[PDB]
Amino acid sequence: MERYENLFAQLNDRREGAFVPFVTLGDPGIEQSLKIIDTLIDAGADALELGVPFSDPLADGPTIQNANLRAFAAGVTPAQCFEMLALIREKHPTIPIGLLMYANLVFNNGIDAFYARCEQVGVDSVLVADVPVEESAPFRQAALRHNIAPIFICPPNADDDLLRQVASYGRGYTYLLSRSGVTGAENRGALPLHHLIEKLKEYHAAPALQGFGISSPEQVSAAVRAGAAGAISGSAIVKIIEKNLASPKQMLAELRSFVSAMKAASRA
Amino acid sequence: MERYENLFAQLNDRREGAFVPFVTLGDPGIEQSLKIIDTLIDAGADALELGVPFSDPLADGPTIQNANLRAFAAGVTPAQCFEMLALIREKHPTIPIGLLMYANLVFNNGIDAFYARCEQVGVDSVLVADVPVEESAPFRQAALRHNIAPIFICPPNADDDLLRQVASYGRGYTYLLSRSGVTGAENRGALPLHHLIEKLKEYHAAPALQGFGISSPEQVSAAVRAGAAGAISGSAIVKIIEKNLASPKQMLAELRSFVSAMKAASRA
Amino acid sequence: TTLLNPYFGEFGGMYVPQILMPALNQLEEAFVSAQKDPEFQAQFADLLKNYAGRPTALTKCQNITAGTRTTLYLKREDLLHGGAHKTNQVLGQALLAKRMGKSEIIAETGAGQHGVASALASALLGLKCRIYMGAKDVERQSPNVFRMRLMGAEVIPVHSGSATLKDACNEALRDWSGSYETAHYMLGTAAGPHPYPTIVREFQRMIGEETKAQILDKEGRLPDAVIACVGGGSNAIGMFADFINDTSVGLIGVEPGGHGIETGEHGAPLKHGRVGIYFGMKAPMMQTADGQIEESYSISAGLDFPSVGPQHAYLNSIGRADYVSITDDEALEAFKTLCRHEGIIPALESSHALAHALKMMREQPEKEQLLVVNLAGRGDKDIFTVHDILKARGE
Amino acid sequence: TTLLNPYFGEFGGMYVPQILMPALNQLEEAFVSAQKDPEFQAQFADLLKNYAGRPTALTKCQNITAGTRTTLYLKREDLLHGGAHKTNQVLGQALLAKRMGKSEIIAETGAGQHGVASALASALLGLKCRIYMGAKDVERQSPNVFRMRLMGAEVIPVHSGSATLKDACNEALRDWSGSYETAHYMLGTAAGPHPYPTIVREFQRMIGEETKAQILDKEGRLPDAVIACVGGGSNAIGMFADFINDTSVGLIGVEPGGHGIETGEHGAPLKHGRVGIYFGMKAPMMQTADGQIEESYSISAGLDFPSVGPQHAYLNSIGRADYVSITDDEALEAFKTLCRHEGIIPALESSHALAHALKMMREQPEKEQLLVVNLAGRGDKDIFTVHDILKARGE
Ligand SMILES: O=P(O)(O)OCCNS(=O)(=O)c1ccc(OC(F)(F)F)cc1
Ligand SMILES: O=P(O)(O)OCCNS(=O)(=O)c1ccc(OC(F)(F)F)cc1
Ligand SMILES: *Cc1c(COP(=O)(O)O)cnc(C)c1O
Ligand SMILES: *Cc1c(COP(=O)(O)O)cnc(C)c1O
Ligand SMILES: [Cl-]
Ligand SMILES: [Cl-]
Ligand SMILES: [Cl-]
Ligand SMILES: [Cl-]
Ligand SMILES: [Cl-]
Ligand SMILES: [Cl-]
Ligand SMILES: [Cl-]
Ligand SMILES: [Cl-]
Ligand SMILES: [Cl-]
Ligand SMILES: [Cl-]
Ligand SMILES: [Cl-]
Ligand SMILES: [Cl-]
Ligand SMILES: [Cl-]
Ligand SMILES: [Cl-]
Ligand SMILES: [Cl-]
Ligand SMILES: [Cl-]
Ligand SMILES: [Cl-]
Ligand SMILES: [Cl-]
Ligand SMILES: [Cl-]
Ligand SMILES: [Cl-]
Ligand SMILES: [Cl-]
Ligand SMILES: [Cl-]
Ligand SMILES: [Cs+]
Ligand SMILES: [Cs+]
Ligand SMILES: [Cs+]
Ligand SMILES: [Cs+]
Repeated sequence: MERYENLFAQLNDRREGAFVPFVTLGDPGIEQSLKIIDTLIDAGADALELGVPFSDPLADGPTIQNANLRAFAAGVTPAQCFEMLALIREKHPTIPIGLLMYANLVFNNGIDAFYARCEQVGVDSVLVADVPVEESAPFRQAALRHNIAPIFICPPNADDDLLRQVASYGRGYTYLLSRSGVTGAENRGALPLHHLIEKLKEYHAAPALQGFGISSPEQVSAAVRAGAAGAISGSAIVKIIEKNLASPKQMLAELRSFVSAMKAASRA
Repeated sequence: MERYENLFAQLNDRREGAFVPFVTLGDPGIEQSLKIIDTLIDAGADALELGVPFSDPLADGPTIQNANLRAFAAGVTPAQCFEMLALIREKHPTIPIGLLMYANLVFNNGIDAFYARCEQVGVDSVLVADVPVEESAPFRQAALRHNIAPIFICPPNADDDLLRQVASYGRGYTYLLSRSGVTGAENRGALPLHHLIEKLKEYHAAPALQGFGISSPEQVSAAVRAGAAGAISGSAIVKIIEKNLASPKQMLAELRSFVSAMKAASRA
Repeated sequence: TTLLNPYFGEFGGMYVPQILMPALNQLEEAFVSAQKDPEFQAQFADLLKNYAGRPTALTKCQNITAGTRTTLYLKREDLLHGGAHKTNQVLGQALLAKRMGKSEIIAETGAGQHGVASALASALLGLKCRIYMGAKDVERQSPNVFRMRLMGAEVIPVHSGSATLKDACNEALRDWSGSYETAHYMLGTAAGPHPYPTIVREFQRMIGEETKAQILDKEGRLPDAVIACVGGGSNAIGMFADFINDTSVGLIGVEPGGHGIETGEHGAPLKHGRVGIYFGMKAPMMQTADGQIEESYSISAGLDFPSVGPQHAYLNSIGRADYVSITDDEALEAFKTLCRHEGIIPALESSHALAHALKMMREQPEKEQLLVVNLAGRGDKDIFTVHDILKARGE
Repeated sequence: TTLLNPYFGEFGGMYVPQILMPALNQLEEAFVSAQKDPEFQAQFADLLKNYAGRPTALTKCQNITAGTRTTLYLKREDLLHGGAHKTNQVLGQALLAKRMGKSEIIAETGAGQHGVASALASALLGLKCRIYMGAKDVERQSPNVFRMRLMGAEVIPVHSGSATLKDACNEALRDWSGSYETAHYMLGTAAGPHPYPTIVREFQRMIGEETKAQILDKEGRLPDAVIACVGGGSNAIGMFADFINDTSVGLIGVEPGGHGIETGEHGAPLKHGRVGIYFGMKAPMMQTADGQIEESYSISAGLDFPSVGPQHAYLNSIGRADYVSITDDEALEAFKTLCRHEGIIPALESSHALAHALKMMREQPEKEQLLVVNLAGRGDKDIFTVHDILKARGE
């Protein structure tokens, strides 16, 4: 949690939004994934969203489905992912690390133990994609007990009650969904979110990051202009991985370029 | 008809039963069939039963089914069969010729015209295998109008009424079925027929010929001893054809031997 | 001597070898006795209801008639156990066999459905079932052959003649000619020698009786026409029988036109064949000029019987029933139509009946008419045939 | 906030992305409203009767129980239009879609039967149906794929994950996550997020209601046990629901034992899996040690859903229902038995249920017991699988 508070405070001072890439851990292998993540950071990522490969990623479009599949083809397991996360935090003191989980991987060996492991390795937040606020109780309790921010989704059509729930229960950042559907750069969000962003601030919600379908610098700037604290980009990053599987050199170069450009767009 | 009367009268004088082979006309070809028939006669046949190949011979076992099929493979048609019958009669003045027909071939171009053609070519009798006495009226009328003996079947279990019908309506000879089932040498009749033979004589029936399953000299002698005027053999003759297809020479030789032996068995 | 008239006008009779006459006479006696026996009727009704699933639905098909003045119902024999109407009469005949003291059943089959119906009835009732099938049919109908074997029946390939249905029919009778004291011949259509056309009618007549009651309940009046596909004639006479005396109700029988009547490649002897004598009856048949029995051709393998039941030829002659034909392509279009617009996959046989109803509607869309089609079977068995046609077609 | 309890004890819930919660809430509202609407109920009853053929027969199977004190009835859902019980609930859900103003249906399918049921309901009612199917299933189930296409549905292969049913299920939800204002997700078993387990139960409960009335009519008392095969749980909860409060009636659910429980190659998560969260519910599932979803293996392709409905897990926990397993070989023997001795070809799924009933009988042949097996489907679709096993076996 507190890594986010410090980041948001600092960005506030730097007059900048946060740019936050997503990748699947272990895609396309453990070693290449670690180098990918280091590159994201070096190129200007303000925080990370990291997916643990799961057999049933039902909020993800094909780009991320395929990322899940590539990690599985390299034999990547949650245990290996947690080793990766320990190493990532061992290298980088302050950057907020958030996991993108599905429920069964959290519940599998006990919800409390899951969040305890997260705390041990230095994770800052967890978003469980198939747990709605209605089911969130044991997840958010476990998270807070272990100093993990539980990340809640605010859909573009959220009603007042849902805004108040997300505002009260959330920590770290509030996930502002661009649109309905599943992750994917091929679908840009087309709903204005400034009313949600204002109401979340009124209710003292954690700062909002816009996510889903963000693939270009103009969208980062738009999110900041609408009042959001920053933006998350997943599919567009993962597409660069997919594109460059045959050339780790070109892969990192293109990741660096893309993240650099996207982070630059976050300057107010 | 009258050829049968004269034959039966003469055999009565010679103290002999009649031996009567069956073959399918045109099996295994027209020319070979004509030579087969001449051989049957020369070897001692007292009369003939001749089948017109038919697509649906439902009173015949496999031996004769296969004879029907061989004639069809040689393209034999009822028209060609009638040409054969004309030639057979042109060669042999007195031998009774009976046809084994199925109903559709008789009815096909008119029942009356069928029997008129029979009269023209010199046929003496017609047995229609799938016409029971109940359906016989237009067949037996047409036959008598054209001087053709209508041949009626007397089953081994015939009741008194059926014996009287067969006795009254029949001419030429009365067909005394050995047994139930269909034609075939593989099944010998096992019912004693002497009671039927006596009742048929009492009712002034045409002389009885026993048929179905007769394949050996002892069976010819048995039929005569039981009071029958003679015996018909089909399958056993046709089997010799089937056996000898590759050797017309051996075929005729074996037909001659078989008919000679069977006719000898008809001596009282 | 018989109890019942073996003829419908000029058509029918008992053209079997003399040896089989006692078998026909026995079966007639037994039938007449059974039809008066309340116990036999209760056993039959019990099997039809609790085993086969009667009564069958009468489904109103709205999508396919939208925008016309046709109201169309389907009598859903496709829902009967076994998936075709044939089940009704095999249960009745199996009971008749039992009544006569027989423990064995002989049946013929072409496309396999009658064999399957005969096998299932035999398995239920503990009868030893043997089924003759043309070798060419056996090779072509592996699924049905296996169904019959699963149900414990013996399937005997027949190699004589044309090695198809008519040849199977012959073999069954040849067997019966020797076995009839212990075995009953469970003939599969409303044809053959008396008493089979009568028996098969009466053991199918519930189709029309139910249709009558159902349409009165739903519509308050009789149908303008009932329409059924005509192979040997069982499903059609089943639908027609109860309406024969309702002279306002049209009885329409649809024979397969195959590649077209004019091509000679068809299965419509009633209207386009010639009367002959075969398989125990005087009836219209497919036959060569010189009287040999011919093929009955249709895209639907089940329309392979080369003749038609004598009561159909009679009802035609007196003008009580009207007979028409539907070509392979018309039947295919009807099959596709019902699948897409009603979610029912019809037998290709039944598709011929549907196609004619659809033609009645389309030709005169402003004509008010209440039609029932007898959907005698389901079409699962046909999906490969149809697939292959549509593919070869570039469709 | 919901109208109804989303949980059965500890099992069930609504584990879907936040974006889908309004879709679930809407569907729950609509269901609750429909269940009180006499017009909706009449439309549903009309479809079940006149289109699908309800009520289904209850058949007493005498041959297979001869010489024992077991009386066995089969509830004949195999006779329903489509040939499996799945038809009952797709008609209900299709009506719910219409109630909510939707003109489009999404469905998942594994072995194909739910896709076919969804397609036929959609064709009847004029809904645009799209059906997700694992690419490995599409390749394996050509017949069902073609049936769905004939009925006008779009069949969309899914290449993600394991390219089988669970992956189809995911895709359907992904689509619904964007399309739910216009499209209804017609989920195919009594599982998934609330309200589906409740809805599918209520739209299948006529199986048990009819069974109850039929057995009272025939036997004058309730059955000692009702027995059904358990994939996700729809046919079983359909049979059980009306007997839950009759505490003397045993409710027995049979999961596939596959090659044997001890081999790990099975489809029996209720008794031999581990509770997890997937496809919107907390339920026993087939899963790896580290929580990845696993295969549900059975000789029967239709038992591929890797979990089980939450009401089943609940009824087990409180001891109201008992769950057992039957292996591939046991199911095969039951399939062969019913074909040969009753002339009914059962689904291999339903064969598992039959096999357990036959074991109850054979183990204790002098025990007086009145059993109903839910014969949820017919087995035509299985005859090739069985043929191949028997051949490879030298049988
Ligand atoms: O850029 P895109 O379009 O690929 O979207 C980024 C997705 N990565 S993520 O971890 O933020 C993320 C966040 C929420 C998700 O589902 C949920 F909303 F249902 F919870 C899924 C992924
Ligand atoms: O010697 P087999 O066993 O082949 O029998 C000879 C048969 N040839 S036949 O023309 O007499 C003959 C006579 C009657 C037949 O059927 C019928 F009785 F029903 F009318 C069939 C053939
Ligand atoms: C057997 C069959 C036919 C043809 O036989 P009929 O005796 O004329 O009924 C037609 N439709 C179906 C579905 C059949 O099963
Ligand atoms: C679909 C199906 C099953 C398994 O699904 P349930 O939801 O458990 O009923 C079992 N039997 C049959 C015949 C099926 O069609
Ligand atoms: Cl873990
Ligand atoms: Cl809460
Ligand atoms: Cl907060
Ligand atoms: Cl002639
Ligand atoms: Cl007379
Ligand atoms: Cl005389
Ligand atoms: Cl009449
Ligand atoms: Cl007459
Ligand atoms: Cl009565
Ligand atoms: Cl038996
Ligand atoms: Cl078998
Ligand atoms: Cl009315
Ligand atoms: Cl004519
Ligand atoms: Cl009008
Ligand atoms: Cl409950
Ligand atoms: Cl709870
Ligand atoms: Cl109500
Ligand atoms: Cl549509
Ligand atoms: Cl199509
Ligand atoms: Cl009672
Ligand atoms: Cl468990
Ligand atoms: Cl007891
Ligand atoms: Cs209409
Ligand atoms: Cs016909
Ligand atoms: Cs019993
Ligand atoms: Cs299960």
